[PDB]
Amino acid sequence: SMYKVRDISLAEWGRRELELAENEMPGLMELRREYGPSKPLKGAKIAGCLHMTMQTAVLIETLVELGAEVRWASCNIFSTQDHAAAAIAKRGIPVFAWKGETEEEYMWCMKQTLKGFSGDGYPNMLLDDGGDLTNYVLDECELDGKIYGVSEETTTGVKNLYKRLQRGKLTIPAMNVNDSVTKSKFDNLYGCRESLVDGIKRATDVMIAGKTACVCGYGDVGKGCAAALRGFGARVVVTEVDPINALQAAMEGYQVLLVEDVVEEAHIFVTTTGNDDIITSEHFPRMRDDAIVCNIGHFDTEIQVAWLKANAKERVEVKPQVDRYTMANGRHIILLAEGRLVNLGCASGHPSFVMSNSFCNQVLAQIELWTNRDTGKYPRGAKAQVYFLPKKLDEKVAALHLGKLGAKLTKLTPKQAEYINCPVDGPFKPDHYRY
Amino acid sequence: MYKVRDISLAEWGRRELELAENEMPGLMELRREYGPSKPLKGAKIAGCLHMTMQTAVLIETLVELGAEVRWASCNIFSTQDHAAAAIAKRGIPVFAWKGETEEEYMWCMKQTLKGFSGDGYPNMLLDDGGDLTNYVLDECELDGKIYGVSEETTTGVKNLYKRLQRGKLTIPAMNVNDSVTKSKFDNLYGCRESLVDGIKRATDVMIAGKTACVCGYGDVGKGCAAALRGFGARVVVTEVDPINALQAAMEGYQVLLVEDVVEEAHIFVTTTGNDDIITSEHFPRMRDDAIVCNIGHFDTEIQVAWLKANAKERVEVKPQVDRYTMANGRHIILLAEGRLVNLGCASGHPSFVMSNSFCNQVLAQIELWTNRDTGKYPRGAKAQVYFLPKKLDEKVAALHLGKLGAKLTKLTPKQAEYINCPVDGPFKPDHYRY
Amino acid sequence: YKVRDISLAEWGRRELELAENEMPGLMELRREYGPSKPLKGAKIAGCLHMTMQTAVLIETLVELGAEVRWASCNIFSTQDHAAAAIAKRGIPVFAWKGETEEEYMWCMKQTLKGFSGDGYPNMLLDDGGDLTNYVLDECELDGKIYGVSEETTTGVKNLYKRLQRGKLTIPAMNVNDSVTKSKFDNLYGCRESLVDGIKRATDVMIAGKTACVCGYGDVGKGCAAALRGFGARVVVTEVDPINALQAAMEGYQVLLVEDVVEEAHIFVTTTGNDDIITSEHFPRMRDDAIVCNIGHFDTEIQVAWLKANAKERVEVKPQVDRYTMANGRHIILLAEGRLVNLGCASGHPSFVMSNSFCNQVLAQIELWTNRDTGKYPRAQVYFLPKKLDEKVAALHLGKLGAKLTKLTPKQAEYINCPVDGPFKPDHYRY
Amino acid sequence: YGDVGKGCAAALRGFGARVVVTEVDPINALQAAMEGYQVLLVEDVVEEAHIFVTTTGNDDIITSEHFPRMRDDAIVCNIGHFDTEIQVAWLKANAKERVEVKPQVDRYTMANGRHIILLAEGRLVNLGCASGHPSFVMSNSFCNQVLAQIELWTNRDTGKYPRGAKAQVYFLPKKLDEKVAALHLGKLGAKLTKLTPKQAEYINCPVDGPFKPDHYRY
Ligand SMILES: NC(=O)c1ccc[n+]([C@@H]2O[C@H](COP(=O)([O-])OP(=O)(O)OC[C@H]3O[C@@H](n4cnc5c(N)ncnc54)[C@H](O)[C@@H]3O)[C@@H](O)[C@H]2O)c1
Ligand SMILES: NC(=O)c1ccc[n+]([C@@H]2O[C@H](COP(=O)([O-])OP(=O)(O)OC[C@H]3O[C@@H](n4cnc5c(N)ncnc54)[C@H](O)[C@@H]3O)[C@@H](O)[C@H]2O)c1
Ligand SMILES: NC(=O)c1ccc[n+]([C@@H]2O[C@H](COP(=O)([O-])OP(=O)(O)OC[C@H]3O[C@@H](n4cnc5c(N)ncnc54)[C@H](O)[C@@H]3O)[C@@H](O)[C@H]2O)c1
Ligand SMILES: NC(=O)c1ccc[n+]([C@@H]2O[C@H](COP(=O)([O-])OP(=O)(O)OC[C@H]3O[C@@H](n4cnc5c(N)ncnc54)[C@H](O)[C@@H]3O)[C@@H](O)[C@H]2O)c1
Repeated sequence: SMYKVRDISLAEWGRRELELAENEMPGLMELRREYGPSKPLKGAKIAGCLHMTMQTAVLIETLVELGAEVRWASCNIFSTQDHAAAAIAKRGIPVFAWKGETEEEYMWCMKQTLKGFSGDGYPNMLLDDGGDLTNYVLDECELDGKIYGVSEETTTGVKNLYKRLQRGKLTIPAMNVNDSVTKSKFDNLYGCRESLVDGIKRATDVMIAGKTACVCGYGDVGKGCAAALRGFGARVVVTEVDPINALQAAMEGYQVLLVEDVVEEAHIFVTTTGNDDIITSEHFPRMRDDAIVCNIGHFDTEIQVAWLKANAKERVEVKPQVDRYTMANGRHIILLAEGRLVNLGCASGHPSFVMSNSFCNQVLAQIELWTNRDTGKYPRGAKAQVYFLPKKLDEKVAALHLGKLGAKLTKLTPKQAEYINCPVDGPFKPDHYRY
Repeated sequence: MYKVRDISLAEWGRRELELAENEMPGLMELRREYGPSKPLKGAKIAGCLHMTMQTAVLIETLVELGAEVRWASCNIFSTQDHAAAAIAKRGIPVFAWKGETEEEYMWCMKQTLKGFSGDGYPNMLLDDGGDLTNYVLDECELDGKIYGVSEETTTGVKNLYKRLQRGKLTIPAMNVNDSVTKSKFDNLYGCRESLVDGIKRATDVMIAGKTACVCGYGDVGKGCAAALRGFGARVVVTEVDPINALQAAMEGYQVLLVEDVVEEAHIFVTTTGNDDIITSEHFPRMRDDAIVCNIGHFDTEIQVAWLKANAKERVEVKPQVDRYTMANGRHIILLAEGRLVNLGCASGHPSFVMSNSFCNQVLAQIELWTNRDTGKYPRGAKAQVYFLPKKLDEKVAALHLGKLGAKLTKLTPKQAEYINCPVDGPFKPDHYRY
Repeated sequence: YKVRDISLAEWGRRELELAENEMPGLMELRREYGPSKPLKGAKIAGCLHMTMQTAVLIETLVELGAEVRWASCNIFSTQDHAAAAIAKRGIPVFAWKGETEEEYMWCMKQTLKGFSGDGYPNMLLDDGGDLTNYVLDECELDGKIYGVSEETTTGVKNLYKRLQRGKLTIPAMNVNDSVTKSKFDNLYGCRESLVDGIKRATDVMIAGKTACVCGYGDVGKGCAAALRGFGARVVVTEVDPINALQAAMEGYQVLLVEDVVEEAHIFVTTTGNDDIITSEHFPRMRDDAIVCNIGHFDTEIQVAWLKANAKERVEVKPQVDRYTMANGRHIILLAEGRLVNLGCASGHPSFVMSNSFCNQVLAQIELWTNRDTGKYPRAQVYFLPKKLDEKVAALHLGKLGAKLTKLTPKQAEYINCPVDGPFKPDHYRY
Repeated sequence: YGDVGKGCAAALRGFGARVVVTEVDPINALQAAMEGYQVLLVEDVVEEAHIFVTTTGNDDIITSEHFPRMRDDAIVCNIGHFDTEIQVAWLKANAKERVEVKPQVDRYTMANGRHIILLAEGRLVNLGCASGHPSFVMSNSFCNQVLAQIELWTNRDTGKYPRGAKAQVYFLPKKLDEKVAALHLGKLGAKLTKLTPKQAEYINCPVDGPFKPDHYRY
């Protein structure tokens, strides 16, 4: 079993869309030109677990152009774009992904990426979005000194890396790609500002203008989500546990309250926290009729979906990933993607341009970890650690995306560079800079 | 013992000081929390920071905490004379007036370095821009007499890192600008309100419909662009950092070079903390009655000397608003002689956001002073720059939520373990950018 | 394995019982580190004179958990009962007294295969640099070596030449330049083992003779001292004015080989350099002049020329060749120019070799334990930390009954070190 | 048993003294043992030793614990830079009689009735009771001093030897160290061998030096 996708006949359609996506990903395409001839990932055997979308297809073929062997699976049961998976599969890249996996199928798909490489069959690098692959490899398979690095995409996965580290259970160097400035401050923020509403609208065609929306969390994701809804004329309320994030939201003109303060009136609920049990059994029974409930954090357990399913009197699939529940009170709740990431589960995830930032960081992480396997710069012992990309490379990634937009950079004079204490070519900011 | 423009302005200052205190919940809460235990007893603070109504609340907070204090402004045009008068009337030594000469500015500063109790020297510095710090460390001897400095602004903190790296930092420095509750609030939201306030009090120009060039897209330029854009200006941004550049572009601003818009822009605002942004290359190309202003810490972002030397006419329209006639016949309106326009032409940032900044200053001074005999903040060659702990940054934010009616959700123990923090915080890892 | 005679295992086991009692330091590392096994995982390729002293080193490494494969780093330095004992114990050894140049080469290549896994070594332990040269220039081990520890001045000289040339890929710990090696082994070791080699070889009287010692480094200092201790009049040659002033200040004439070549009864070369005793010297020497080398390689003496141009050569006994020159006079060459202490005797005594080999154990531990700490990137040359230098010395005081004064806190503060040291600054020369 | 102790021990032994040595450093102590000296604690020999020589550069080496145990007419002296290696203040305060035998020789009578001879009141005995080091060895020392002054003074507006915060301690370059030795070989008739180009290459140095790497201990 070398690939498993919904329908291989979708491959041509995928390949048409891949042309458009490549044009929208100038940074990834430029890394292909800059690094392809020198093949920095020759010998790398990368098992990837990341939403199998058109964007991830451009990433995958970039890794392969740089020399890597790659086997791939999605990190969510509803995020695969079947035509993208098909396009990769038809090219001969092993991909085990389809939209609408069972949890059992999900695990089978992941397992498929950890065997079947050349010469011994074992991966030697992981590329992970959410930590599921990392955990399975480190806890359940064996690969115990065979892995030279992991690059982690998302906030929840990065939190899990730091928990693993602190528990003394990180045995491979980890590159924290989420917290590249060109990742967290663009993907998490601007990607969600576009993709949340796309998810909601494709699922429900609900009017946002005039509605009351409750956005749980005001990190980078909730900042973008709040911005998106407000832009269409929703009245957005925000919940938070961090007083700094809470004060930001208030200074931007959002009411900051508890879920319970708005639960009876809000038309739309969006969870963005990366935490569990945000929308619970205490809330669902108080919601107004046809309240839309969705999640954009990494895991569905932000919402008590199992509770809803067990306690609803009726459930109607309106269309795939749109379920309308009738509660005992007679009113309805619309749950999107069974509480899975709504932008990917109900729409297409973030657009290609912002994913080019994220994936340039992933490519640069993989190069950094692989090309340094034998230098001890990123140890695999019990001393294994989490690392960030150097600021110089973060700046490179941003600069790769300015041209498409027509944005022109001023050049510091030597006198100016001296005065602000940086090189003429950067980095331009101290390491603690928050942008 | 003090020197201010007019002591009869004291009563007016004290009226407005009531309003300001009420807008500064966090500072007033620090007064209540720390006042009885007098954590700054024995502290002798020389302050160099814009002598505004907001700074008056800071100063009296430091005094309520047990500090002796002597104060000067860190800009020749930023003093609010009724604020200075209210402080001076209470017997706090202040040497500050709006419209100082550079010579007077230096005399004011020097007055803060003498005249304390018993021996008469300061033992702590509180600076905004680094001018006091440089003067003390390079030009005085107060050598070994100073236990700390807390620094307010990006330009001053940059200079601290330069000194540190030159091996010329000999006192512990608290980087207050780079507290999250400072840089992401004062620099951003304070400028978002006070930039346009400055421009409007100076000129009454309509913002709507104009083309504005915002030079720099840091915390200050983000706020400034946001402000102009909210009133209907078409904002263009310049930057040297590709990350900042991409943020501006993703927010819907054109990112270009000064040269690309110099002929058409109605308003230029420099926000860089760098020099020679608006130059001799530019002024001769500007449209008639282009407004030129700076909100960065020092006026040398704009070549004002060149402007003055090369203009054919200069008319003071009203104080801090000068209209220059160039050889080409057209006019440039320069605000505050290129000094910080929010403070020079208006009142600076509003009290509420300054309460964040100045809570950080008070907690920084407490931290340095109470720890003087502990070795935690070494003086001498091993002197470093420090940030306030995240727990304190979060405390500052929390102090300001109630005024606004913002309510915080409380994590359950389960949730707290899951996100790898304590129920009471800190809630974010040290590298978090907010 | 490959040794001369495995039935000499019994005799070697008996001497190793005496060697063990003379090496308190190595036996004390065996007790301290054996329980925790800090070289577990370690796959040591070894290239160091296969003596009784190295046998106690090899068994320490294996007690510490390491797998080990060994070859001697000189053709005539092996002690055949030493190799026979290690070979019986199950340790793979390829070493006999009197290897040809072909055979010497084969033995080294044996140590780079036959580990577990596709078991290529992950560590090197070197004396002279030859193994380091072979692995780096000619083997494939490119991704596989975490370090090399280098025992001698000549081998270390190469490591610095490589680092300089941008060709050092594996981290190197300079063991020779530990104080407890260079100022002990090189010095006191040679002070006893040089005359041992000469006398076992020739039975010649030292007292009354004129001896030319060429070079006055740590080895030259020791040899001159030894010869002088027996009533030789020693003259010294040097290219370094500092070393020359030291020899002059100790009572020795410093001159050129040519100034004494016609009258010297004994020539010793200690330089680590080539062509010290050459075709221009040999025909000038007095009858039965004894010529030998105690430097790493034999090419301090032009032995090929000697062999090419002698009228007669006679083997008095193994490693003692008596040449008759064109002039009718004779030259007695020892060990064919090979290290004379190891070639004609047993090398340095155990007690001093315990200082050196402790350094080698703590160097291997340091390199290998930090093999996933990123402290020695796979590339620089390093020193053992002075703390461990002092430890080595401290381990050897007890056997001699030496007692160490303990610093008070006042005293340690006053001389600017911890009560338990390091006691000297990093540049101290002892 | 540093450089001073090494010399002092070699001198005493050279005249037929049995020399015992004290040390706090295991390396220096082992050097002393391997040169044939007993290494023991001052307490181990305080009652039997005829001569006590202080060479540590450390204070409180010979103390109130030692003085009252010393044999009759035990000679006590110091050659390290400061006299406080010996508790002379104590000796003076607790002795029952002091006689100047001659300048820089004080004979003290202890409460036990036995005598202590102290040299130069504990000051550097070589300079205090004699003329210090001979000229020839001081020529080495003082050549480095002249070279040092030239290095620092001539390069004063250079930044090679930074002022203030970043001031640091330096050694003379090894080339100059060699120069000084070379200047003293002639008087002694010491002849130096000249490396050939191949020899210098093989050893990895210049023909004219420096000949050793900077870590070399000679
Ligand atoms: N769907 C996507 O395309 C996508 C993209 C980026 C990130 N993510 C995921 O989205 C989530 C959010 O990421 P982020 O970068 O914004 O994280 P973040 O840490 O910046 O922000 C989350 C916020 O939630 C707050 N919070 C935690 N528990 C809360 C609770 N009980 N109630 C209210 N607020 C609470 C925190 O204080 C924080 O400010 C993560 O799970 C991340 O992996 C998803
Ligand atoms: N007026 C006020 O009330 C007030 C308030 C806060 C800060 N400040 C001051 O304002 C200034 C800016 O502070 P900040 O926090 O935004 O700093 P910042 O470092 O965050 O941003 C300044 C930006 O200018 C950019 N830049 C530098 N040189 C440039 C040039 N030649 N052309 C275009 N862009 C350039 C940098 O890349 C950077 O992003 C500083 O001088 C600071 O001390 C003033
Ligand atoms: N046989 C043994 O058991 C044993 C033990 C230790 C070291 N060694 C070896 O002995 C040799 C010397 O070691 P070391 O520690 O004394 O080295 P070292 O560098 O301290 O001493 C060598 C000396 O020879 C001098 N020299 C170089 N070329 C010369 C020339 N052509 N004429 C006169 N003098 C010259 C140098 O100035 C130097 O002082 C090295 O090859 C080392 O590997 C052998
Ligand atoms: N008198 C002279 O003409 C002259 C000449 C040279 C040096 N000196 C002085 O001699 C002193 C020593 O110089 P050096 O070059 O030998 O120093 P050094 O560091 O080489 O030797 C001092 C030794 O004393 C040891 N030591 C420290 N405390 C000890 C203790 N309480 N008991 C026993 N040993 C102890 C140290 O471990 C060290 O090895 C210094 O004060 C120096 O200034 C004087």
